[PDB]
Amino acid sequence: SPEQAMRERSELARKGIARAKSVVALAYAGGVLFVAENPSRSLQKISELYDRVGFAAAGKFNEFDNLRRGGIQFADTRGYAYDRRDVTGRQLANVYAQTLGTIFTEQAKPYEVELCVAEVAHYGETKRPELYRITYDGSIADEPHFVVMGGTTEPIANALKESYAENASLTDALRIAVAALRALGVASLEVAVLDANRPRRAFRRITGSALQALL
Amino acid sequence: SPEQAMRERSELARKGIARAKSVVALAYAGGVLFVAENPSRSLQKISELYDRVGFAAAGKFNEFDNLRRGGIQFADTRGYAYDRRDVTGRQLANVYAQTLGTIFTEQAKPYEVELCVAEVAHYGETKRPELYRITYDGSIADEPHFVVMGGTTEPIANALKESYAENASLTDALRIAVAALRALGVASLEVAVLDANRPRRAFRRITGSALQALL
Amino acid sequence: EVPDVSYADIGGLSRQIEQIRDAVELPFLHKELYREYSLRPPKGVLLYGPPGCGKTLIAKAVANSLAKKMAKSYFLNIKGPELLNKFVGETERHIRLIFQRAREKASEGTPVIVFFDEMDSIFTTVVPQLLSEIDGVEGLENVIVIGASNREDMIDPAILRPGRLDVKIKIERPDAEAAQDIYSKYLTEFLPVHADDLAEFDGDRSACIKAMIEKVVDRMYAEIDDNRFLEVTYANGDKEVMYFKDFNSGAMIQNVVDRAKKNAIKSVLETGQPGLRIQHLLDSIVDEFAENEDLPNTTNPDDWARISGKKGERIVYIRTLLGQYL
Amino acid sequence: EVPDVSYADIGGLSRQIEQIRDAVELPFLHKELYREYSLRPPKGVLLYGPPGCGKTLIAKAVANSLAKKMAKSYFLNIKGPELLNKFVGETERHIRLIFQRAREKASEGTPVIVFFDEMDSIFRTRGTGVVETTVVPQLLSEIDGVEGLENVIVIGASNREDMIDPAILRPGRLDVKIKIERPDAEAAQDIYSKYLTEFLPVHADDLAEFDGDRSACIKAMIEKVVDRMYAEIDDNRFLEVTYANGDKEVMYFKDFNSGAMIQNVVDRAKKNAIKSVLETGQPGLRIQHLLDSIVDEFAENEDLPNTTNPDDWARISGKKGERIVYIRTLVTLGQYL
Amino acid sequence: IVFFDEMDSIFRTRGTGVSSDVETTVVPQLLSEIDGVEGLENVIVIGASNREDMIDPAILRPGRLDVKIKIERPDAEAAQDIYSKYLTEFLPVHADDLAEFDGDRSACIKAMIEKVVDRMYAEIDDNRFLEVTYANGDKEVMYFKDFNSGAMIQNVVDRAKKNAIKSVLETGQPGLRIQHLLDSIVDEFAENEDLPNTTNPDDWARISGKKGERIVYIRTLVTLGQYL
Amino acid sequence: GSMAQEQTKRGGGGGDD
Ligand SMILES: Nc1ncnc2c1ncn2[C@@H]1O[C@H](COP(=O)(O)OP(=O)(O)OP(=O)(O)O)[C@@H](O)[C@H]1O
Ligand SMILES: Nc1ncnc2c1ncn2[C@@H]1O[C@H](COP(=O)(O)OP(=O)(O)O)[C@@H](O)[C@H]1O
Ligand SMILES: [Mg+2]
Repeated sequence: SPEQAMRERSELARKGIARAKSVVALAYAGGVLFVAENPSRSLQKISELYDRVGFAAAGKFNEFDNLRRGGIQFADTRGYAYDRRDVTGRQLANVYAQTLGTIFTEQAKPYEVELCVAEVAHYGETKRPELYRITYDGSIADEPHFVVMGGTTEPIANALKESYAENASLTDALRIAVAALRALGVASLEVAVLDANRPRRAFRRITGSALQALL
Repeated sequence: SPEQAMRERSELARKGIARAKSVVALAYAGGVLFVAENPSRSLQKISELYDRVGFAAAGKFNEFDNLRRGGIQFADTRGYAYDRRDVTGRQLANVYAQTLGTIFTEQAKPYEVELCVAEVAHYGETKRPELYRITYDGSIADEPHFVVMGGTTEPIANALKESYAENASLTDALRIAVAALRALGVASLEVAVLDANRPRRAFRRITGSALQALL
Repeated sequence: EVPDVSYADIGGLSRQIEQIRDAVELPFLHKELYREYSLRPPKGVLLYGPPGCGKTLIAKAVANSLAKKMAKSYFLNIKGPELLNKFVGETERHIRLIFQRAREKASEGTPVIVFFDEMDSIFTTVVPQLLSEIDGVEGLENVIVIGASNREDMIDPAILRPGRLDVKIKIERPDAEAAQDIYSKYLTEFLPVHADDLAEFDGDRSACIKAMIEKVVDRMYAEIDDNRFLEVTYANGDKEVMYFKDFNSGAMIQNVVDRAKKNAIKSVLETGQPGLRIQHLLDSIVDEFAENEDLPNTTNPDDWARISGKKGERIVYIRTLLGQYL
Repeated sequence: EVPDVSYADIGGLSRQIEQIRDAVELPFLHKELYREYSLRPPKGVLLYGPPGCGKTLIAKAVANSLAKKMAKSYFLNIKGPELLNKFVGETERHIRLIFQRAREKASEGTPVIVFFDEMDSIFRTRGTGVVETTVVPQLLSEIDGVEGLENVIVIGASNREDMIDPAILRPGRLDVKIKIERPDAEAAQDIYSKYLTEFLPVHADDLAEFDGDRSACIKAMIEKVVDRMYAEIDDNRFLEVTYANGDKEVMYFKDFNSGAMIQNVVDRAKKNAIKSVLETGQPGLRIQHLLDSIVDEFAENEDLPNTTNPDDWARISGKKGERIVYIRTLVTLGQYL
Repeated sequence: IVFFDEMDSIFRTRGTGVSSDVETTVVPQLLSEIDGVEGLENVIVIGASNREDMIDPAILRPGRLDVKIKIERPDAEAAQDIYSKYLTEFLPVHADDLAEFDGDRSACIKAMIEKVVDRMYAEIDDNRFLEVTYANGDKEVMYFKDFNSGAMIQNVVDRAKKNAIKSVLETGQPGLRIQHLLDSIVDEFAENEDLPNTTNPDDWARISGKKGERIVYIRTLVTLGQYL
Repeated sequence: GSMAQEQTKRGGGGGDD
């Protein structure tokens, strides 16, 4: 039975995502906040994709970094071929969905990855932050408030469900996100923002002493 | 065994079309009306194909969107190679049938999709709307009044059979279609028309407050 | 067995009764006609119809009727799955022993009916032995071989060849009218009735019983939220709902009657007021359907055929009440 | 006669106790009520299920409850191999004498219950033998003869119901069948409560957490151990069932849990508590004792496929639909970010 | 204490009696009496058997045979402990072995015990006993350690003692040497390596459960042109 | 599809003179 074999494939990918760390992304007053539990200083799970589009992932590092690179490639080829303001978080999310579906059905092993693509409005513009979650099969879900990826997602998702507040400042959203993530110091956290107030490139890492002050 | 593979492929595709939301397309005074049950705001199941040719689908999103893209490609290459008024809904339907006859017998997994190609007459012209339905096997059916795709088609088809009225206005056909579909607000409906009165591009979405007024 | 099952005992089976009469009693009045014509009356009746219901009861009735005509009666009942002795030809020996006992009984001038049940479980095999024994017993026209099978398709057509088992009779489910008949057979007029329900019929016990039977049959044969017993899926995926009208059986109706009597006794010993109420019938129906959800429906094995043969089309999935799909 | 047993001792079996009350207690309590509705009392009740699920417990409980319920009742227990004699005689004489005495006691007015335990030994079948072949005929005849008596009731229990020939189980003699399923989480909690009584010593450390509330501490411990036992942890994996069409099945310990195993878990915990009070001098019982008892029981029963039963395999194959091909006893890449 | 030994001949699983002997009448009596209609204390039944699969599940039901004890193959430390029981200081020892330890018999005895186990459990080419092919076709080289037992230890010690007796009878030098133990162990391995089926199926089942693959082959490790 | 071999169980019997 291929269908029963597919249940095994789904379990293998799910096992890989659980065998890992947890990432959260949530909307706050100035844009979107990514907070991941990351011990290494070189290996990163949060990345700029395009001017206003950010990216977080959880699973097997080589594979979600493969997707990271593919997405960067895509976004820049579009931006150059048409224009920068034409690349949207929605296109990117859709490409990742098509690609993870094709991988999930055609390759030997499914990508044990979980993706979150985030987008904010342009400078001086007004629009709500958009969060999309793409799962290993190709499924894509539109999230209004926050995404939790990798590990045990239930306790973190519930703690966020109680603590979340729209239009929370950067410090409050950081406290909420670290607290719900615990359900860790600057030496074990990867924190970045999609600051809607920046003129062009919205992605901005918060590390070291500045991160120390914020938390 | 050719017979067992045919009866196995057939019952999996069908377990995917009935494992999805429902779409209806029906003829009314101003052309053809597509009404689909669609929760997402980014993912769409109704699309323009060419000037007077529309397209609706039900199944696996990545695959019927693959077909959506292929059909767009085809129609534009013909329209440019010959002329716009040479591309007809009939050619498109036929290409989709050949493609769903080749995918079903040659690829690993049949496409679990149900297609409906619609066509109306040109501007200032007179001719009856044509609806074609392409099944995952590669069969094509000529429909005189309405097509129902995906999910539990039989209860919805039974209601349309009682409520259908030729030359119903846009509001009446919308009420009939939503009613028979129930057998949902503007936040869970995808509604578009092939308005025969438009000069060139007949496809036109009905969303937001205008949709609110119509229903 | 005691020939206690008369024609009045079985209801909704009048056409079946007449077909059985034509198959069995007719040659007896025309035996001289067959003898003059050098003929062989058919002694093979295959009763194929619904599952656990009253299919075997018709065999008990023809035995009683044959006892009536010659006015001492033997009915040799064999179950089919238990007859199987898979190891090495033991089943063939058992079939020979059964037919030897049938011959011994036929030596006495008492009609004997050899009945086999659940013959769809079985059928180079035991089939030639069974055919040989049937041919051997063909000389004994008094002995009547009656076989039952709920799956006529699985039965090997060799036994269906012309000759031995020529007469095939189909059986049906209890119809609303048949349900009212069977309910009347257990819910007789001698059962106690509630005074409040008597107030609605000015003390006419028979009319009250008839109205109560009509009410309970109508409620059980209705399309309501209380009849969500089975949910059926398909390759086309048109998920539908079966109701308590479908899969109805006499034996289950008798169980409903037994549970209703138990509930009435409980109500008498608790509240104190004697009588029967429609609430007892409804509670018995609910409890007995809850119990009957177990026996035929484990829903993975053998249920697909058990519903498809009766409905008329193969059903991919039955239930009891990748990704990127749009 | 076995005293000191009641339905209060048995926990987690609510429906079955009600059914056995209806089939046995009700006809004795109400006879004219049955005769008014022309409902014949059920004569035979059989109990079947996985081993150690409480068939004998229910039998003795109903035997005591019949005596206690009425406002003199005689309970007879006889085993299969007991009524077997090497001589040609007395093989059938003993059974006939037993049934004659049952009829005599019924005539005296006292209800009589005959308990046929392990019906696999005798009355199983005659076709497969590979005189014992002459036991079920006269027994069926005697049961048919005694059916007319109102107060006579026959009760039987057996682990394997398949070995029993359906002739004795046809409608009539053995008209009632009762299945005792393996306990679930709520049933497991009830069974644990039936043994983890407040009279057992409790260590001061656990008791102080509830300020001396013995009942709260005990019920919290019961819930905790039930949650620990039924959890789908990797340590709880027991069997791997293989289907060629299917991918495979995973079986945990909870699929073969039973009340006897709970009793042995409690006994092992109490033994650990006794060893602790001998080695350290601190009297009482701890949660660590219960957890260690659970893990020791799981490890001890890990190797043996004894927990599996033909009924369990029949249920599994009627659940999956595919015949089993192989059963395996489970026992104990990279760049993840 | 009532000790039932070899609970395979009786206590067999009900049914599956291809042999005409009827176990379906005797074992229910044991089940009824052991459990008892009324619980009886002060009597404990102990059953030892190497075929736990053939035992009926109802007998092994908890609360009837609640205590279950598995004795496994010895490991290196268990091998040393078993050797310490047989190699005792009272056993005569050759003067050469006692020479380097300056008359301290305990040190020599424990050194010889360590030396014997150092080779018995060693994984070298000479100790490759069996090879097994799994369903995936992968092969594992099982050594005599996986099939070691205390009885094997006793047999090795007895063979070494017999060799020492032969040496005393022929040469005339009293005492037991370590080379006697080496000869005994190599001879015992050579004797036992000719028989492939020397363990119960439970070991094969445990190996299959550990590897996760079905065992299909077993083998013993007893041992066209233009070439310039 | 297999063959079996029978082991008998003797029954007690006693007579006088
Ligand atoms: N609620 C319960 N249900 C079942 N068993 C229980 C329950 N509570 C405790 N037990 C324990 O289960 C043990 C087994 O009970 P019992 O002797 O009735 O099983 P059994 O039916 O005889 O098993 P088998 O038929 O396999 O011998 C008893 O020693 C009892 O202490
Ligand atoms: N038409 C009927 N009239 C009366 N009782 C019926 C009828 N049909 C079924 N029954 C009941 O069904 C049971 C008889 O079942 P039977 O025909 O012997 O076997 P099976 O259930 O295998 O068909 C009894 O409870 C009987 O009262
Ligand atoms: Mg018992």
